[PDB]
Amino acid sequence: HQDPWKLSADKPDSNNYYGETVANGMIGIISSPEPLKVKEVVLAGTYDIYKRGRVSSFIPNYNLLNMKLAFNGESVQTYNINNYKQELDMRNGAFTGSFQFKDLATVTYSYYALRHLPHCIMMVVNINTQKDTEINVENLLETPSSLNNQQNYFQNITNTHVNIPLLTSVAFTPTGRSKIAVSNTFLFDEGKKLQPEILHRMNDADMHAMSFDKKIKAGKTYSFALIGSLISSDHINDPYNEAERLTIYAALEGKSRLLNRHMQEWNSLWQSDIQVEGDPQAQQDIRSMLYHLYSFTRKSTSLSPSPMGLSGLGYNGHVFWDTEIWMFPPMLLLHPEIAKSMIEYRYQRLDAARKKAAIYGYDGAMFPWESADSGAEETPVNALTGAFEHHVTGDVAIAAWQYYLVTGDKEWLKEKGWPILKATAEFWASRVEKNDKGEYEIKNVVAADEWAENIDNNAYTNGTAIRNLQYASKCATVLGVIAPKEWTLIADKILISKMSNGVTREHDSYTDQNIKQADANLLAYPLKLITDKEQIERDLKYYQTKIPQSDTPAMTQAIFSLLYSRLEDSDQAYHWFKDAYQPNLNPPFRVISECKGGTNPYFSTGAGGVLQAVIMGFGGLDIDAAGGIKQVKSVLPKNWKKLTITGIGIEKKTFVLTH
Amino acid sequence: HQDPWKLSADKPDSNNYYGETVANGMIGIISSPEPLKVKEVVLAGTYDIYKRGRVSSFIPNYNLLNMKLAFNGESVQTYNINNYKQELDMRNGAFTGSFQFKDLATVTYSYYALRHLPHCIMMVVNINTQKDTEINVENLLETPSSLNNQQNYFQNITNTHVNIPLLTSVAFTPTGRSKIAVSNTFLFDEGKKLQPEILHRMNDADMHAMSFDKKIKAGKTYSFALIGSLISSDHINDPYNEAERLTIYAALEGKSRLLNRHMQEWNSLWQSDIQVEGDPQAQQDIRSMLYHLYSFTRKSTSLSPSPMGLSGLGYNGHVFWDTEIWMFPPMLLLHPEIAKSMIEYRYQRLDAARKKAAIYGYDGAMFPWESADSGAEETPVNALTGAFEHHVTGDVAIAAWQYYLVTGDKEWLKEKGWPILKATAEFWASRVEKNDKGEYEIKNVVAADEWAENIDNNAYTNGTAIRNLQYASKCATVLGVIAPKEWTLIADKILISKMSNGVTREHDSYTDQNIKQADANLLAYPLKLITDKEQIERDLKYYQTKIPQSDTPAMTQAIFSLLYSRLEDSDQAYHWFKDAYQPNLNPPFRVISECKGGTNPYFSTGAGGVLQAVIMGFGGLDIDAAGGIKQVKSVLPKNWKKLTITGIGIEKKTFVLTH
Amino acid sequence: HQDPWKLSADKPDSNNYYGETVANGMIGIISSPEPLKVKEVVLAGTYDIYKRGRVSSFIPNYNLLNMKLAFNGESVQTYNINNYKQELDMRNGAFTGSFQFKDLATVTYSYYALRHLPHCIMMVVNINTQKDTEINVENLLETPSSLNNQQNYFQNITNTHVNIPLLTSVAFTPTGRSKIAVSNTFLFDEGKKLQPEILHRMNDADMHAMSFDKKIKAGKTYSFALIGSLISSDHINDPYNEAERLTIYAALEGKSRLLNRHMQEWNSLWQSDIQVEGDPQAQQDIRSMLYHLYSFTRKSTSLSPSPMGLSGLGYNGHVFWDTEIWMFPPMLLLHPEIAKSMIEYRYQRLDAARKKAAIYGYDGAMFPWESADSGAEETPVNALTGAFEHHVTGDVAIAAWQYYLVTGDKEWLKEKGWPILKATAEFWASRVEKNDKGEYEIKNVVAADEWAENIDNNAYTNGTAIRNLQYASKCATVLGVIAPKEWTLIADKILISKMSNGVTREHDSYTDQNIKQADANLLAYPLKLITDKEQIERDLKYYQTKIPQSDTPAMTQAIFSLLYSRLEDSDQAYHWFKDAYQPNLNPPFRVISECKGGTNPYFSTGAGGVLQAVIMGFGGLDIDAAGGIKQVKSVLPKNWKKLTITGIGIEKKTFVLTH
Ligand SMILES: OC[C@H]1NC[C@H](O)[C@@H](O)[C@@H]1O
Ligand SMILES: OC[C@H]1NC[C@H](O)[C@@H](O)[C@@H]1O
Ligand SMILES: OC[C@H]1NC[C@H](O)[C@@H](O)[C@@H]1O
Repeated sequence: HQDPWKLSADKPDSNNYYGETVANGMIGIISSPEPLKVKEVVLAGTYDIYKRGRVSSFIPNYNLLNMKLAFNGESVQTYNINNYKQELDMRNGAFTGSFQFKDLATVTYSYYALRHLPHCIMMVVNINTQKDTEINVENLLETPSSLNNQQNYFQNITNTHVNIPLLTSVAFTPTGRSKIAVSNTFLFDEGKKLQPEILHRMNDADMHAMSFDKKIKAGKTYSFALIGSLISSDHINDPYNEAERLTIYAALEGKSRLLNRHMQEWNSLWQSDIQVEGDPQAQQDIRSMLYHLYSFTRKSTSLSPSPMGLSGLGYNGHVFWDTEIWMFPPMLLLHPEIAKSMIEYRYQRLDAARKKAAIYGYDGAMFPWESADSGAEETPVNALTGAFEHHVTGDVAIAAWQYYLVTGDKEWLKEKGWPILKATAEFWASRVEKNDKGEYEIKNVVAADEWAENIDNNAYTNGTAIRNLQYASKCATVLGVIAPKEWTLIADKILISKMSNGVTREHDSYTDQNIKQADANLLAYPLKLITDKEQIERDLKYYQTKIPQSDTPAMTQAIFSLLYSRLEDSDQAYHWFKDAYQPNLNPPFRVISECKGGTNPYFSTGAGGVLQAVIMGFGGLDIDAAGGIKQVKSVLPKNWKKLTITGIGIEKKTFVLTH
Repeated sequence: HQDPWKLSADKPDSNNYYGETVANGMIGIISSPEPLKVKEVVLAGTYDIYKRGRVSSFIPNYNLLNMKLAFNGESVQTYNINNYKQELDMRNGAFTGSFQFKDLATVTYSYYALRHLPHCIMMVVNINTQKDTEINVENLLETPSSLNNQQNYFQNITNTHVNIPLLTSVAFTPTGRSKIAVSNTFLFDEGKKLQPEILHRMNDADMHAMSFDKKIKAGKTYSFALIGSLISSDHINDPYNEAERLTIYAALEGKSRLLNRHMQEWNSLWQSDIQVEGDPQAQQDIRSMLYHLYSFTRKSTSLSPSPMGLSGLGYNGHVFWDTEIWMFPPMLLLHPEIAKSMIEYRYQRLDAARKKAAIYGYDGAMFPWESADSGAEETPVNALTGAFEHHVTGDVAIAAWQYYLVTGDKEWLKEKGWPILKATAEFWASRVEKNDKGEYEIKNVVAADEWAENIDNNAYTNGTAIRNLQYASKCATVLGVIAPKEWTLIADKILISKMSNGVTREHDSYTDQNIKQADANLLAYPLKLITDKEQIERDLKYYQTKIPQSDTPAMTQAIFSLLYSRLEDSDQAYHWFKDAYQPNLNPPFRVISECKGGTNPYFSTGAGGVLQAVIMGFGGLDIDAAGGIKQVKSVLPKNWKKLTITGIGIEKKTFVLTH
Repeated sequence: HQDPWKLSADKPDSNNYYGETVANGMIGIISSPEPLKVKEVVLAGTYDIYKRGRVSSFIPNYNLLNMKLAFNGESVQTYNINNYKQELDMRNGAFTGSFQFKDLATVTYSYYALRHLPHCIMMVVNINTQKDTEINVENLLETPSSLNNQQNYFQNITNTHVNIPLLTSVAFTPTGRSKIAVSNTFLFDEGKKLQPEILHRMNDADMHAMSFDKKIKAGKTYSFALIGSLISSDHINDPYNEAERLTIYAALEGKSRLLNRHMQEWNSLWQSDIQVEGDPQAQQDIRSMLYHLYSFTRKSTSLSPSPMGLSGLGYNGHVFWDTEIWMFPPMLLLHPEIAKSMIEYRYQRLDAARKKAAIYGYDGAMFPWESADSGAEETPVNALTGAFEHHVTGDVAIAAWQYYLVTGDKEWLKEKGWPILKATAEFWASRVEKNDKGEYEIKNVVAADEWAENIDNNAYTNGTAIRNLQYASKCATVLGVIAPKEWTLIADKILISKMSNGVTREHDSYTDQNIKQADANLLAYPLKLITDKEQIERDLKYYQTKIPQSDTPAMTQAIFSLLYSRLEDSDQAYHWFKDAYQPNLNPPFRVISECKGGTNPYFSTGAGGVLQAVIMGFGGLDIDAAGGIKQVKSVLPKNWKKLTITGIGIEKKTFVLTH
């Protein structure tokens, strides 16, 4: 189970199973241990009041692939199959199951969130017989209890050449805020005259189904596909007609064309890859990380990943600095156009940030701690982060400047970067307070160490304000505009203090408290405010043991790894690399939970972190302050013979590292 | 009945009557055979789910002019009047009825969709008595069954000088998507003290009425008017108050001011005119075509005509390439500012085109086959054109470039033309596939010949892609912007094939099939990809026979006419000119149906086609690729002594043609 | 009661009491005569159909400060309190009440609409007992009858450090157009362990309450605060969560930080001030005028004041030319950034003005007589002003040009001023009619003298059209853009006529009618079309006695004052100054009603007028047509020893005047 491209599980154990996800940046499908079922489906961009937090949330959607298969009128179940296996092919996001039913037939089924068609899904089923048998196949559209006011439809779309049977449902999110349409069809190879008649049943309030029978002789392979389109009022004005239209189009494209297009898109994604020689487990793990990031983003959009991407409802689907600081930097280097989507998400919500600033008594743009559809604040009111954790504004500005540094796109800087950088700088200029010594303080925040609440002069926050102001001033110079000279004066005098031992103080109330996650250490990377090697080391020595083993998110150890790599300490770098995700894994596919021993995968934030430890740490790759990508000194784990990183920067460079 | 300015009908035959329309680009009113009634009223820009196609539709609206007239308490009906006549004055869009009631009085009534006031209507009624008589007059607001949740209101708006009685109705389209308000008033000449008291009855769930009596002595003329305002939530935030406000405004402007303004606007429209000497029927017919286009469009808006304009619900009020290719070119030459509205419709829906492209796996902007309020696809799901007829994107780009060529407005090119041209070119670049010989193919479309479904390399479609790409590249050069060099490379290598007989092949599966309408012939005009005269001729010879007499729309013969005019073949040109619309006519006003012997007027697309045959064909007028309007060789029908075309181009030129 | 900074009232008389307002540009709170109650609360930007006019309106909001106080379970009443006093401190918008309960304790309470936090309020309560006693305190959230579908909530927001109890209500405006959320908390000094337990009762459908008891020992002061946040769907997508979030944030900021920020903002506002020596009553009155303007506007927004600011539902909260011509000029001179908000209100509604123009048959932008949320017309239909009072378009243009003149901001001219000026000029170009002598007329308007309805060539209206056209042409020149030369030709020939006595004729039907308010006199100031002193004087002589004593708004005499000051006639200037507001005052705080002896304060329009009489009249300050602020000859009232005006223009100049 250490193929570098495939994750595999034998005989799923439902008592200890955490599904894997396939996704195209719009729809995500999470596996079930049960054959021919899926656990959960999630549509990006669709939010309503639901469960956790009393704020907007992703909504569990139609489990549109659910099928029941019977042989000779005997239902297939986990309990009467054998040789049952599941595999995820990360090369093309194909989830496949396979099993034997008694003495009758082998079943293989593969499903896909099609890469080119954001709202279309497909499952292909093959049955290979060892004896004569008749299958009954049923596709179920059960309206989840998250949705309401459902309607269940069925019709035949025909011409002289086809009969396309459409199983359609339409329903609402809990407050009526979004309308959801799903439309499914079966695709056969045998043509209109010979295809099975499709029956429709509507026996339940919350479920309807289409079904058919097929006699198959011994020694034959019978194939069929299920295509499904899932779309909402958040994506299109008339989701009902659009879903039908999409499934009909996909049906007439046909399995072969769909999968060819799908594969082309995935092949382009994997032109940026990380290859490790001498450690199969590392190789597979890093592939899983890349795969989940690629699955949970989409080029040419305004979508941004939640901390859990499309793996579920984790953190209500909300967007945090988890994007800008954690998932964005690796995507910027490998695929700038994915990064472009992430920052586009922020650019389009600049106006709601302006609104937030005004409501909280400030100038410019104040980005929310948690963001969703509108760009307004979405943090649950019970968390003081919503009101008080303000570094997110600086995080957005850092991302925006980085995007420009890497691409050199001055047109985008003028159209999008500068709006962001200017407004966010204006925020910080209004956020600081000058004291009697002419220093600038940022008081009463929640720190990046979120256990420290309502404290003053948080190191990380104050670091982001410095960068935000500096970068906005540089941006002005690039565009030939005059920037308020206050921005520089403030930046140069924002307080970052040291304790008597010379260690960066986390905040004004800080002595030796345990901390939730990296904060002061973030001034070294990614901010690069602290570049002195002895200072990096002292901060590392002092804080690295301040993060407890339990209930601490995967937003720490990856940075420790990167910083030890930069210091050229292989044993330390490798210790922290492994510690950042290996204690967080869930079976059977080594998905990453938020915390050690956690059970809430997939935490895509953690993946993005570790990916920087690999690319920026072991690879030595770094965003040069004067533009483009550079390489600094680095070390590999002892047991790594070669590290190869492809498709870096706009020149798409390959970096090879050996001992 | 061959006045060059008036269409007239004696004694309307209700068993065989197709009403004429008066319209101001916003409201259309379709005549009834019955006196003092109207058949149908349609409001542009208002769409909701309704009947045909399960998709958005124009909605039958309040027949706000319906009046009942009684003499000595005896209702006027078709059955008790005599000398009944109707006439449409195309000079000012006045529909007039006139009749005699027994021995008592002559009635004349004229109604108008006021040209300056998009939401206001007026009917003027004159009664000339031959004996003493008392009239009872009633104005009815019946809520059509297309609307729901109606409220019926009545009030008196007063000051010391006036009493303006308002009959008001407010209701909803089927799904609640639009709120509709209608407000009517009666205008008298005799002033507040002497005017009839107005009674209000609300006897039915779906109808209320205002009424009055008036004694008139023998030998006197008594005049009154009905003013009506009709508006929706699609046009204004508060339609209820806005309708009342408008009717009060119009009332205090008075009949005389309203008609003077109305006539000024119509006079401006007719400064661009076509005059034919030697054929009264041609003259009247071409006037009707101009009149319908002028009535169904409006300068300084973002409105675009449906194929049936405001003549009714035809094609659900949706916008098709019927605008860009068929109705737009004649309007661009005669009145550029009307063309500007047509393309503005598309510019404002550029975003919904981008959305469609992404949903179907493409870059840039993919315009919908059928468009309505949002700009999203509105083609009924049962018709495969929705998903597969793709030339519409190129049609929109061609229109946009043409607009620039004719006006020379480089500011508009930068602000509106280039956005369109760039996105649409990006679509085609993503739509083509390169083959092993370095040619580019466009596979799996429905052709302009819509009877050819799911075929490859449609001549017309491939023609539009070439033009779209070339024009986008030229546009880039004009604005000094760098365009992807791919656009030219692709354009130059898109496939256009010939069969062994040297005739342009319609598509890759094409041999000798009957075709719905012109396709390959369109490469000659309007695309002008084929300029070789022998090639034009061969394509004409081959395909002209391929269109059946039945169920083929009026989007063919007009092109045949134009192309024979260009070749200087008068007899052929004239045969096809007449064949394009004369077999499609409906009595008593010679309105045009979509197909030969059809019964679904008024097909404004057909009119636009024929108008190009006249202007571009017989007139020889042509949009020069380097800018402005030029004239190429042409011929007139034998029986036409003179053809005069006025107000052409931004220089407003007159073209005179004789044998 | 003539402190120059405080308005004060002893023993409020509920039978003759008009409350004063505290406001921050977003929320207004109007005082009650009763202790620890407020009369009315109004939220800017929230409109729905409600009562007057059948059109959108501000809505009575939660009286969120209402408290009941008891000693030893004996409620505070008028009948058992003594030295009851109220005071408004204009320095910081603090409304304070103070009183004695029997012989046992002194209570003071001060409330604030916090200047930095647009949606937050605070009341601070101090109780000093002279014997041991127990207070019961109750904060009531009664849902006003203006709102519907209310929900009453209560919860505890905690961490180890705090327990923040939230009393929250959510409700809807009459039609469901706006959702309103209010969330209150109590702030204690004594910390989490020792703070009173908070009880919650929900005994009524429309009222719930939080309460607590506290023992206070003899000779001790017990202090607590109430913080309230009031917000709607018009301000934020999720008002319910945002209100809770804001109150939590304010609570953790704490009273002291909030009042510090509050005071900083007020201190900046008062850096522009008017000081009079030798007339305490004048000084206090002019301070009240300034105070009300500062309270009813807000820098860095798109908010514009209604004629009654945030003092209540006066004129349904609608925006009129009352802003551009009456409130805007004094704010432009003193604080340009407040003026910038006023014109931003119009810039953001330019599109709805374009819509209105098209609906009424005109080009460009036609601003509504009455404006609210959308920018569409909101005048009640029963007032002919809505359809016919057209000078508002010119008024908006004049304001826009003035803004540029004073600031010199050419970036804003290009981005915002020119759009407005161009569209509005295009309106007038389409609005005029040329007659036989080559003059231009504007026919069928309601005049600025609104008693003149449906008349032609109103002096004021025609004056605004001249200015609008001239300013748009000048604006074009500044930006190097070509303007239609028709604008100048029209401007130069618009009709302004004189009667035989050489007096400016108000309109074409005008001889000697009484008039509602200044019209022809407005051509002298503000338009400055009439600069000849003898002409000014003759117009003044003829019209000044044409305004009746009764039911004439305060939009006349202040102009008379300014014009007599410009003529150097102190006795006349001073007569008209006092006449403009002194007969309009209401007790106990000298609030200004709309008309003499009126009872509908606070008419902020009137205040703006008088403030121009002071600044532009007595101060001689004037907007120079070539840019910046200048000073012309002027006179002071005899009894004024010195007039000092501070913070004028972008150079923030001080003007000092003596005899
Ligand atoms: O994953 C989202 C969120 N969880 C809590 C963490 O402390 C914070 O750093 C992160 O943004
Ligand atoms: O007129 C609407 C529509 N009808 C069908 C025709 O074939 C097509 O060309 C046209 O666009
Ligand atoms: O104060 C609002 C409105 N009331 C009536 C006045 O006549 C008018 O001039 C003013 O704009």
